[PDB]
Amino acid sequence: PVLSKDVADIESILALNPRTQSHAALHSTLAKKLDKKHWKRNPDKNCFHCEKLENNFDDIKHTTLGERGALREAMRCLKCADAPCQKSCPTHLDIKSFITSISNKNYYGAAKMIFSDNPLGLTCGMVCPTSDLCVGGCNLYATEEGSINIGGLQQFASEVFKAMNIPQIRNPCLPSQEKMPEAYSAKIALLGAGPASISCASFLARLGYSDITIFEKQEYVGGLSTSEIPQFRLPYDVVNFEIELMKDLGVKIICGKSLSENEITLNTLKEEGYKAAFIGIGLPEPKTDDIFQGLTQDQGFYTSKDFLPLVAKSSKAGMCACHSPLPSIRGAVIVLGAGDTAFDCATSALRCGARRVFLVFRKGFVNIRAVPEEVELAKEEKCEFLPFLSPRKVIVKGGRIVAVQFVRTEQDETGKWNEDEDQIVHLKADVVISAFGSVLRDPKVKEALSPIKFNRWDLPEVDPETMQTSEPWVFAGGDIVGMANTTVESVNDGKQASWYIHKYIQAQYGASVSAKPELPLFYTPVDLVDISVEMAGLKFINPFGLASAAPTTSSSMIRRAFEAGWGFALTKTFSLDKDIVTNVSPRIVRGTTSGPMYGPGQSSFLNIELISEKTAAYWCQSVTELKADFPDNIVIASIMCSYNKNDWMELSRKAEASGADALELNLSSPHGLACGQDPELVRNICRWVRQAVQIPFFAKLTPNVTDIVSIARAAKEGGADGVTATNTVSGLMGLKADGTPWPAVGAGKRTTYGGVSGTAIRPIALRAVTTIARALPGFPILATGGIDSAESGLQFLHSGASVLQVCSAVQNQDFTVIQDYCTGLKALLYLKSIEELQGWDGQSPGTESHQKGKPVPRIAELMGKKLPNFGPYLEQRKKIIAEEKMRLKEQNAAFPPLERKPFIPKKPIPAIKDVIGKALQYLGTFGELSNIEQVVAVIDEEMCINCGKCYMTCNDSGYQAIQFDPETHLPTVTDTCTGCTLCLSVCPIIDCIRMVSRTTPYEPKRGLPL
Amino acid sequence: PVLSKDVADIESILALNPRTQSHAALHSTLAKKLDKKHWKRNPDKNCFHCEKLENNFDDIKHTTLGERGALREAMRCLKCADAPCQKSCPTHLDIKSFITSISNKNYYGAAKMIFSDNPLGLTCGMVCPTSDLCVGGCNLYATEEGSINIGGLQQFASEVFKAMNIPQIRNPCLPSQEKMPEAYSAKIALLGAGPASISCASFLARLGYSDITIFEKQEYVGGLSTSEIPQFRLPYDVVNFEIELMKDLGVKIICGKSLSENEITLNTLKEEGYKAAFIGIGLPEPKTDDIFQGLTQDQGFYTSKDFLPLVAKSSKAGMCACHSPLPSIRGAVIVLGAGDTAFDCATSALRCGARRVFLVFRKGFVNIRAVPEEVELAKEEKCEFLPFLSPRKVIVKGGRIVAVQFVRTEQDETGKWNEDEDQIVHLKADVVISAFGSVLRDPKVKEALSPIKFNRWDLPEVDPETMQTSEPWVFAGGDIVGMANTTVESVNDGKQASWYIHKYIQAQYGASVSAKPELPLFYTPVDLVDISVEMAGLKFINPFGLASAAPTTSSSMIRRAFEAGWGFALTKTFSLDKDIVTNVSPRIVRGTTSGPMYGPGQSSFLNIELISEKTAAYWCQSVTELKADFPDNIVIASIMCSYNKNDWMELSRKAEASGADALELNLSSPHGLACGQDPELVRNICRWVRQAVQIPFFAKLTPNVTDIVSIARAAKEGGADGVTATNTVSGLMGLKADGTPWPAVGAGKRTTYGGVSGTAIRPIALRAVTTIARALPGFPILATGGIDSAESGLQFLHSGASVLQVCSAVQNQDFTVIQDYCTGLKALLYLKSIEELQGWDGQSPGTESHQKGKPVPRIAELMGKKLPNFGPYLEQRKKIIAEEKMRLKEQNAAFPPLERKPFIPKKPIPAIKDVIGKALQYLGTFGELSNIEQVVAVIDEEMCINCGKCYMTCNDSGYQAIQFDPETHLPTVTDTCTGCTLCLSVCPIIDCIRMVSRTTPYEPKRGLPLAV
Ligand SMILES: Cc1c[nH]c(=O)[nH]c1=O
Ligand code: SF4
Ligand code: SF4
Repeated sequence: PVLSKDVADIESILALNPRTQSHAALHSTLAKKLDKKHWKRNPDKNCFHCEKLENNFDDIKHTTLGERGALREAMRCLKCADAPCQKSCPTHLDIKSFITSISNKNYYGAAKMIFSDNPLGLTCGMVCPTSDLCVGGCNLYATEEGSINIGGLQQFASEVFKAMNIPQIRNPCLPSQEKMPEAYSAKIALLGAGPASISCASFLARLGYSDITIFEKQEYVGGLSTSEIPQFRLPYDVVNFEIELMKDLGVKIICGKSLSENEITLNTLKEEGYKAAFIGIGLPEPKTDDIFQGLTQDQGFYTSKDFLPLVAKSSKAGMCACHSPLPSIRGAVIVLGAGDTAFDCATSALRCGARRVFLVFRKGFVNIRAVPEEVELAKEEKCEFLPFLSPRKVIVKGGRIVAVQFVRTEQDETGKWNEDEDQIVHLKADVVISAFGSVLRDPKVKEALSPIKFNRWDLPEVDPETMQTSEPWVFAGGDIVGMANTTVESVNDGKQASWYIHKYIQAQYGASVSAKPELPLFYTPVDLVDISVEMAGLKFINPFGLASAAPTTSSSMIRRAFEAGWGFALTKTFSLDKDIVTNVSPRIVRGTTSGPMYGPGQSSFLNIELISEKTAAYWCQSVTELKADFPDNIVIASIMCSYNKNDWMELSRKAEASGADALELNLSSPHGLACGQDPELVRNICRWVRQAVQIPFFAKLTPNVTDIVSIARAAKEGGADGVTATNTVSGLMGLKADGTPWPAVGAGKRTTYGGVSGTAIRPIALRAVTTIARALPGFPILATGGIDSAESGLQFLHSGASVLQVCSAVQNQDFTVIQDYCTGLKALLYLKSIEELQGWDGQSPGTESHQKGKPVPRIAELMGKKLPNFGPYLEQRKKIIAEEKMRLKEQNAAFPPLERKPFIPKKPIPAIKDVIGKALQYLGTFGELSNIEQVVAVIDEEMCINCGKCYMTCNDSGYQAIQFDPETHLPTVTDTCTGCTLCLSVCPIIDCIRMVSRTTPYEPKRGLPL
Repeated sequence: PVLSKDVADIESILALNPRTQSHAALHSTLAKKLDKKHWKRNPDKNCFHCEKLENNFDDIKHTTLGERGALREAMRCLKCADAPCQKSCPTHLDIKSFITSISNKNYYGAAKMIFSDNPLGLTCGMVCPTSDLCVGGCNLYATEEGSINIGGLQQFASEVFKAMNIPQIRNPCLPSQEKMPEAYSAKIALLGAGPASISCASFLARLGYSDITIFEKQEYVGGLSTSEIPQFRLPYDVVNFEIELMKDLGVKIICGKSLSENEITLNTLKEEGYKAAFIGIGLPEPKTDDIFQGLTQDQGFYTSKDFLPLVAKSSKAGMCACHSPLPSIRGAVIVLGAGDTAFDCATSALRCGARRVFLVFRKGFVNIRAVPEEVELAKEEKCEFLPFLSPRKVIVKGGRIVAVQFVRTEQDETGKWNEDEDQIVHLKADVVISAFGSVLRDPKVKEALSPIKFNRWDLPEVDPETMQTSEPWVFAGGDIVGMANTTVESVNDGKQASWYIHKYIQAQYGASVSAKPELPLFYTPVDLVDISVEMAGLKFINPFGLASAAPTTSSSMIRRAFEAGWGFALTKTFSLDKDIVTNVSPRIVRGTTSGPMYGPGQSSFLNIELISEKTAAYWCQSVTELKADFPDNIVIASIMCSYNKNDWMELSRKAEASGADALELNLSSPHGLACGQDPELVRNICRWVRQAVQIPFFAKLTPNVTDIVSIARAAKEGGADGVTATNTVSGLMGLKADGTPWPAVGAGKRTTYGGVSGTAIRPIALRAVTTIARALPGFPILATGGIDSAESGLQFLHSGASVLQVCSAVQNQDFTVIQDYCTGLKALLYLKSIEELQGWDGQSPGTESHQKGKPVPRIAELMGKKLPNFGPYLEQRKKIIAEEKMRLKEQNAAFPPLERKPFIPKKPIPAIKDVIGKALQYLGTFGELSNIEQVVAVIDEEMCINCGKCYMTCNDSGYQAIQFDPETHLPTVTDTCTGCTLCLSVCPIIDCIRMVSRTTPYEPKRGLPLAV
């Protein structure tokens, strides 16, 4: 047969494989119109009717992210200095830091940083109107691809943290409860269990107050987050999670207790001995219109205050166990108002079975004050919008509303809004919902706030800096104060109040507080994990250090690095005065190793830098100063001489006399040209230094060697106490199209070979560390080469390194990445002790079936029926889903536990010393690998996005083993798979393709039998 | 002094540098409300009134891309098989291939593929309502980050090609014009110079027809693209560009000639010997309403057909011989209708000075015709929308409009639309613009189409597959046929018609055509550039070939690669039968070298794969079959033995006997551990093979050696005819958090050291090629290691290699990348002959000041004033720009553009042999680098997006040399800069930072004085 031709059945599998075209393609406009419908993914501008949404409370947020999407978006963020997104966030979240943690896979560190400044971090990630807050300030707005999805990232890290089931702990910087001053046992009352009080109580408990009680009028907690924000934007279990974290600090909540005249008043709290009160009761009553007087729910009239709590009670499992069914709202629905409460009423009405929804507002579209992302949800669900209409009469016939009569409104040219009595609209409707906003009007409630001063709007007056009312022991915040519009601003109000309540209370007990406000951070048992390590007789407080590189150009930067938390630092390599060098410029350039991607996260750098231009005297004095001021931070002096015994002994003695904890010998000196490339040269250098000094020293090995183990062995034979693996990889980063290099020095555009650093050399450095650790068990290794996160650092520890040197990751960012690395490592260690989470990969949950970060409903009639998410298949999916939601109307939904129990560590948290070298057991020669335990690829069709990359890779780089369906664009791996794993490697969807154990007989294809 | 302590002035420059916090931050809600306005970038939802737009015709497209953004978005595209975006494109653009070209920086290749299927490719990139076309089918809709911006990428690549000023050429496959059959001289008439006829005429010219004339009624060309689509969505210079490309093919345009009775008719056309006619006149008349009868423009009434041409003549230089100012549209404007014409009327009325615009339509929001992107332009410019209103009466007082009276509409229970005579609106207005659509009404024009049949819709009937009317010689397409709603569908109508006009004409001359339509592609002189190369006596038709690797697992795969265009291929390395191997699985994994980015563009792979599992008999028979069928494609047999003279001589002789053009010796065999790591072993292996075979052979070198030049030298000394540099780099690609590796093999989850391939190892391979080329001048080198584009291929050729082997870029994609590589290399070479383009870097234009890929205005009052693009500074920028637009109305603004004259090569096009090794002159030792020719960084404040990364990097990795302003977030480089170049290397904006010569003395910072 013709071996080099595909037989017919492979020709058939290859039918959809890309081919070179030699001609333009002919397809009539009519045929194209018909075919368009088959592939359509997005809304059709020509479908006018609502999708069926009755009883469908699935998440409709455009911002929700899965891990794949969050990692992409977090790597996109520029992680800006003095970031305007944080300036534009009411709780001042350090967005740069938490997004850096997500990009580094440290979801715990991101959550800790979110919740440190916002105790409702998850709620706010889901609901913040970010376009009017943090995202409206984002610098990447100035790029075509646009601002960062900050809320979605916040939601994602916070959801992973919620899944970790880790409790909040008492501020570990506090003395124990019995040694707290009496002031902290002051009885504190908060009124209302909404965002403002939850935040205030949280921060007060962080400060150490131990007698905090929130009194809540209703039988549910969470305020509007629970009672009115729809489940399809804010799942109730988020609210319950955040309140659980609060209760970990000891805050008490008492339901069914009202601030009201014959119940709780400021006076009775005072006589009962309460020392401070926070008023966070919001705006409890609807804004009304006299034309609706006497209308009842039975006739079809609701305020938002009637309607949204009814829908919440039906759709939130355990919010209020008592449920009526979804209100019977079939028919045309009129929603009055253009604030964001109106838009939630409209989309909720659709879930009650509304036939059509009209939002009617009395001004124009330009005057809508709802945030665009709220408006877009009602728009895409095909609500109708009627501007310039003010209601006048509700027509009732047969006990039911049948119509509303409006008059047209208009502006003149003084901005006056007029009502034109001769211009009317008679709009038929079965249900009317007024969403004119909320007010405080209950006389018995206001009476209970006596004698605090109220303003013009009958709201309590506060000092906007302190949140104090006219009574110095009574504070107020959130909606009740009429400043905040949002959850995050209400949270911030309680935060702001908490510091001045603390000041007020301490003053009352005769104590002062800091003039600079100091609210504590958020803490969990993860933060107690010990990440110190001992190596070569040295104690490192954590295993992360600055490599000898641009970030250690000056000793003043090492100082700032130690202040930021770095465990150790190398000096820039320095030499004797006779060997002083002079740098050229340009000399450090971005890598081309991952294509024309600019900005954050460069995959490599190339440098043609030399050793330090600063003198040995500068560095030796600097080491003495640094060791004097930072005795617990390890300082390693990096030094270089030529192949000269007196020089190496002189310089190493000088660095030792300066107080360096250890030395690092830079073996890049030219004497095959480098000393580090010759085992005899390295051994001799190491013996010279070993004779000269008593302190530990480490040989820094170059990777540009045939056998790096032979260099490490020679260092160890010469008396080195360990090795640093590795320096940069020799390379040429690239050429412009005219042939000139980059970096190019001088008018001559000259260059020389540089060293490549960063994540592109990580595989080379990992291989070096592992080969050395296996060949020389127990020999200390300092790892360097592409370390940029706690989890990549843990790879090097697992590979045999004891400490972790960093350069490029700081060049890509700044010194504060150390806080990410330390919290990330603590979390990775803590999680190794949790039985319930062993299916995770470090901080990453097991990947569930998902599309656009939202889980695929587990319905029998969707599973395996070959329905991709486009065209007529997508309309069939929607119908199936819609039918299951109708069918679910009739059945009991379970309750979550009254409140969850955290996962308990089942062994002591591993120390760094427990993880070093643990991966070496899996390494071996090729002959130690089983060639009979083979795998094949299998594709989860529910996660596939139909791109055919697996198919193209298997076709032109594999075994032509995948069928790609010409109608559904769904791939199927067949029995000719050889498990090469290329299709998984190129698939855009994490864990859509999985390698599973091959169940069928596996025969190597020999082409022609031997 | 305390050396390790910042002095007060550095502490000051570091004031905004990030620091670890130990406490939560206290900021009042009121203080936050106040500060939010200082940083605000996007629109403020509390603003009910947007800046003056009078006389502002700057581009408002949200999809426009500069090079930085285009490269990022083109890299995001999955470049899908059988792609649904292409299915959803009416012209069937090969979107996968043109976006692949952009991502590889091959903008010529992208434009060629675009214009091959769509002669109005730049117009369409600008105006296609993609959410209802290609982008509506995009698979990345299923991701949170969403669908690809296909139209912007199409626009970007087409704009670059436009800037190259390269002409279209006559289809180079055709015989010379004198040898063309007489049928191709048939007189062809096209009526109307819009998208439909321009397309049809272009494709007919590609087919070889030499006598094509477009008769256009007006004194301007381009149809609605020119007369109505606003300049702030479609610049007229795009239309002029596409028509000049068509004129390159010899198509003739005659303006001021109408299809109409007593002028051009089908009868007069027939009588004058025209053999085919294409009707592309569009819908020339407005759809009218009786309530507007007698209303004239000076009372304030316009149809869209009156108003939009007025704005266009007044905003498009070069359109029209007469210049004119904008219409005087002051006061409140009512636009009637909700198709996209209405939305262009709304936004255009704002450019004319309207105080207020009302879009009033007779159905609801759910019924708006317009694509959402068109609607959003009006919405964001603060137009008001009034639904459910039907006009009933215009109120005229004092001889002009003062109001329009509407009645409310509603849809009855079934679905029919009623009018509520008693529910009225009296809406004050000064100007009314009806946008009810367009029709063909003129009886003089209809009568000139006698006797073709018309349908119910009063429009010419056509076979929708052929575009033929009832008259066999008359075709029609575009708006006139009533199917197309868009520019791209009208272009497609003309493209569809052109094949069947060709069939009809040929048959009239007694000739047949293929039953399979074969429209030619789009060609320029770039396509004639020769990219062949001779090396070691072998002739390569192009320098790109498949490395010995997974893409050459099977010889059937090589066959398909040669069919796709690949110049050469390696067999997977094979051996004698005694040495047969068996692979494990998993064995090839994605790289972690650039982070958790999945899908296209993996920066590396790692493999633990062995040599081929297929027998030497399979491979030798396959080489014979491949060389029999593909004699012009070079086939190199890659072979491996242990260190054994008889084995190497036997295996190389067997491969020679099978007809391999050459051999490649795989030196990975363990005898360091591998043969290729020892010069003496390599020299002996090459000696053995040289004694065994007469064909050329190449030693494949490993980069995992201290000194690769010594191995290369040993191979040369042993008799090798060249070297392949390099194989994969030894590595481990990483572990899971529980410590298990990936790949993980068997129950024990075991692994071994693997080989790293792909762009991550390109610096290593480039070093090896350059260092061998300098040590061994003229010794042939085959490069492998991260080659994934003509641009990167050219780097290796400049570095001394003659041919270019590829693996990982095909693993990342498929075999068709060869077409991108060849057109890319042709364009790179061609552009070296063009003096006018000396300042480009290859295919990249010199970067100019832009924000969001839109050029920043050149206004003295803006530049140097430290106005960044946010907060109150942005507001001041908008007021300055708006005041400058008022001044361009009130001054001498009118000069049509310089008409294009294509750049002419002013030196020979370099051949491959001319560029090989040209970079080597710039390489040397560090001691050859000047230390007086120092540089400093300087920042272009107009391109800065205020992220402060330059500042952070200089602070914590540099010399604390950048001031970062706390109010404007603008950076300034001070004189302490050392030119290290890190700030440029991390800046997200291409060429915002540039390194320039030091003007002041360069003093090395030494910390303490030297002392002796
Ligand atoms: C001195 C020196 C400069 N640059 C590097 O990458 N490594 C070194 O050791
Ligand atoms: S021509 Fe239009 S529809 Fe086709 S790919 Fe380009 S933008 Fe999309
Ligand atoms: S890195 Fe670039 S964009 Fe960012 S502040 Fe510096 S110059 Fe501006």
